[PDB]
Amino acid sequence: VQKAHSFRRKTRKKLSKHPRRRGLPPLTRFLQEFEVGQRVHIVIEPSYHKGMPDPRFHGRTGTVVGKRGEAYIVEIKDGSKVKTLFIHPVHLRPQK
Amino acid sequence: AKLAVIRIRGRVNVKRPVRDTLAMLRLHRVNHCVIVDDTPSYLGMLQKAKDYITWGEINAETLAKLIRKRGRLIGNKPVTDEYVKEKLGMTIEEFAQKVVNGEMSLKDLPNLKPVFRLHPPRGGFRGSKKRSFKEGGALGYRGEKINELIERML
RNA sequence: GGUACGGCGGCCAUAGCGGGGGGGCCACACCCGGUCUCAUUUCGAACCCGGAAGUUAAGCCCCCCAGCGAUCCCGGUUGUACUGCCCUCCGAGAGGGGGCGGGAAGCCGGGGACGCCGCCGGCCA
RNA sequence: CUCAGGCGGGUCAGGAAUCCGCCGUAGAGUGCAAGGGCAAAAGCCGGCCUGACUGGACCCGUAACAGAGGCGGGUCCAGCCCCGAAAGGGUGGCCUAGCGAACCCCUGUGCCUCCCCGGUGGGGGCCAGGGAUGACAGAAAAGCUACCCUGGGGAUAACAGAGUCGUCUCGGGCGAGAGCCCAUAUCGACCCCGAGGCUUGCUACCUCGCUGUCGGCUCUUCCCAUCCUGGCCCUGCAGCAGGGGCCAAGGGUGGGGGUGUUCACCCAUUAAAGGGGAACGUGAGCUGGGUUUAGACCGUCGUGAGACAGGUCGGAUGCUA
RNA sequence: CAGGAUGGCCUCCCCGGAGGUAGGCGGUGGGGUAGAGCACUGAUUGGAGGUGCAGGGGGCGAAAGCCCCCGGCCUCCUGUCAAACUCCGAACCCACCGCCGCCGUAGAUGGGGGGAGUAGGGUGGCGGUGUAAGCCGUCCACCGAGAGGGGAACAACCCAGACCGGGGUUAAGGCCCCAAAGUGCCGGCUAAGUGUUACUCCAAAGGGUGUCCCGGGCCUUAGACAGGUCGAGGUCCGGGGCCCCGAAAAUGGACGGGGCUCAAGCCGGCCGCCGAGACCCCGGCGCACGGACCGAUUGGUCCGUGAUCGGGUAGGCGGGCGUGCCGGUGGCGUAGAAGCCGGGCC
RNA sequence: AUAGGAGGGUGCGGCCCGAAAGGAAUGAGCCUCCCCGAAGGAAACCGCGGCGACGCGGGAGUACGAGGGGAGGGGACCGGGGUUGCACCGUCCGUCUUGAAACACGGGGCAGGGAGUUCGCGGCCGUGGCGAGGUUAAGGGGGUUAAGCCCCGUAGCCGCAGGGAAACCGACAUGCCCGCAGCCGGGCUUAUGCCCGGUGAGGGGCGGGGUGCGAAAGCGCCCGGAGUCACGGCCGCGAG
Repeated sequence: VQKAHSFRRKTRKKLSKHPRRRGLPPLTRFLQEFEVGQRVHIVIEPSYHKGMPDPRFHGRTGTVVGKRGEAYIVEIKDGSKVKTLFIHPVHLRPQK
Repeated sequence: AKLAVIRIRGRVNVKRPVRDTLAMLRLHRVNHCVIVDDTPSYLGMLQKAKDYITWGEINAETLAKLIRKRGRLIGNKPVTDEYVKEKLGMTIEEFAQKVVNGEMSLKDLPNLKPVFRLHPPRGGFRGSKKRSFKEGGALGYRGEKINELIERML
């Protein structure tokens, strides 16, 4: 039986959280900032349901191309085409 | 050091990754030899393509003989003593010795192509082309024994 | 610059839980009383207001431990289980094996671990 | 403010009513499936309110890569507002389901417009909400054909072949148990390992511009897992006989009753009256009793046409090698 | 649902100018499969200890109640599990960076335009299902659309990817004859024609003082076993190689065949030779790209580079051959046109 | 008339034909001699290693080697063709199909005939004319044996201004930044060539403007001049 893709389709372990990590995260990730042209990983935080990108892109590295409101604009390369995402910084991580 | 790499297996039943690795190594056909460096990148390429090639360390004398016999210029012209002396001021033996010791690279002979198209070995390979040289075949790392194969293939 | 002083924080258990000893310059507490501010779906129990008669018993602060929990290193099991590539290598079969490249989990033994950092003030100087 | 569950105490009060302490990482709840997330909360109790709003921009998913009407979601600007001391939050439910084109019609609201011009009744147009297509990217929709016809298909069933052997026939391993004692004279529970392709089944590989069905008659040939005939071994083999096994395929394996029957049943003989393969051997050899067209009767089912792996009567067999 | 449309995959032309990434090394991040384990959820054999807990059997009752088996719940010990479990967890894969390597100014990556064909796939490994065959996906390796050399023939297996004429050496594999090359060499095993099978395309459980070996325990060279007398190794156990039994089919017949026994079989190795269109060399043709010359329209000559050009189905593009008629140009023919049979040359 | 394969392929040998158009007495098959020689490549003989098959060093990169040249002798065939012999290889042709020699379909032989044509509309390209303009249709005049040839014919069509359902309104003849080719200056460089700096048509990014929706912000479309006509070709839709 074919099943169409939904937001939380086959994310039982991907969006799960460690038992010792329960609760809200530390505020550093919430309050972090990035600059245009920076490269950032996408690590979704399950406990924060706003500004969440599609779990399809969880674990990918993108480029910051601006910031509207509180969310950052991340440009990513899916296959060969370009996709723009709006992600809250809590879901993002700097690339060292 | 400098490593000599010879392609053993043919162009059929080879998957795209290994095919591209060999193409970038410039081993497009069988019985073709190249000389490369001993850097980790090249070692990784050899590890990736280890099932269709053999390789080892090449002596200065064997390198000189290989250059003199199978070395070809642009246009498939022979490498002559006059040309080598004119463009470097040294004999082929000294050129090979310096190349092996690392003073300079083969690329410093103008209009020299990187591929040597060797001849099939005299008496053939002493092992099947389906097993590694360690087991008794003809593939994989060969060590300093690749000089004997180079001599049997000129 | 000293201080068994506090406030705001970072990593968020190698920091926790549970035990033993010690202290009150200042400071933090317990503690005393509910006119006013504030509140009990009753209760000054909590929250709020007004203070210092008393106490270091508790919180708090300093030192110690390996009982539970967590987690770091070393040795054994062990290059074991598993696995990427090639194979005219062995098997009736299931499945194994050679070469090159990676490599656990748990358990046993010995150490570690009763937190480490940032900013600014109080008291003394 | 902190839950479920538990321990100890307390008048009625008991396992369970309401209460007082201790433990308690969530073992509770969060409207509903499951997963994920939630502890000074997203849970329980209260105060105020209606951001479940208006005008718009961009982006992701359905539909990766890689095209999309419709739809869902995310990030924001402005307007008017709600809570709060403030920060901050609010474009429904903590996230993922609960729904739908064209044409036409109804409602709201301000505008444009109707053939030379102007007023009136009415109509047409733009924007927003609504009425549905579950076959859910959206026809308005019941059957028989055995009187059937056409174009195709071995892309696809029935007979036959091929693969497989669940099933079927046959064989083996251990030996509980039965055999007066004695597992193995004979039987061999439970369990386990195999052969054949002689029953049935499964697959859909060849054959639908045709490879003519079952049974019977005629005729030829082959296998042994041997029914009789030849030769032997063990015995719970006194003889006459029986039970089990081995070697052996030269020869034999017949005649009749009902039924189309293969088969099975029965009769009188017999040394015995064995089982099977050959396109389930053999229709350019035969017969045509059954199956399987077109006619007709009965039972049952259907409103009806009509149907029945339900019965019954009749129903064609081409040939110059 | 034997059919279409939008995409993916092929081909031809153009613009636009300086980068791109199939492979590798290191780094920054993501993951929960294999394996493993019981810390959550749910299972699972027995033993010990503690609990009236609204079990149930009984003894034990005017009622209040206790005395034991048994059921449940908790802790520990013991023996086992999970596709819809996880306190842990690889190989490996993915995104991004820096570098090596390769491609690109003879113009890549990328963008616009014209034309398609393709909507039945198969074999091979992996995953779910099924007794199996098979069905359905996944991997892109081979056939489809692929020559040549082999496995006896074979779609898929091995070598190998192919313009033409020559010379040589190797590949798969092979060397007793068919059949090119050894009745080749060293140590050992099999007595069954077992075998003479890389795979397509090869029967097991159980058993064997049949043989060749390797370990371990008891005795242990006039002292052991068979029959207190002999008088040298005996008696057991677990293993390894080959072979044997278990082993029955239908036209006469299959190691491809003959046949082969210190093999012409098998185990561990070695030494020569034979063998492709593959690889090397010589001469020739075409194609792609760049360059120089001449011809009054698409054309011609020559030079340079090619290990990184030369198979091909659907399909795309370029050039050329041939036929009837027309406008021009230059001609042939009764001293023999067209047509027809045989032959020479390009 | 003792021999097996889809009737053929490669190589040559018998028998036969060979005037012309192919070579050739200005000399064929053939015989003899000399030189160079790619990839490749021996052996005799001698010394040594291995139990052995055998191998190593000298001989030697020698003899030989595809092919490339020269000289002498002889004097008429070589190339080509018909049939057949031998060695090895080879299971016909078209077709659907995953798979054809197929026990899948179409295939006795020969000769002639036989299947992407025409119009209308739209999208592209190859070339040519004119160019902010392009082009004529119906038709008219001249000339002519004639329907050819010459001239006129502005109706119409498309382009020049876009936005909006409509009413209706109504824009850059360049204000900046990068920058390929090209040009200019300099350096390296025998020359082509390479690097740097400036300017840079075309191309790209901003800024500004018109209109629709909007309270506005802000968005969609459009704006700094290239179109039109013709011949040929590919495809799309409708006609058989």
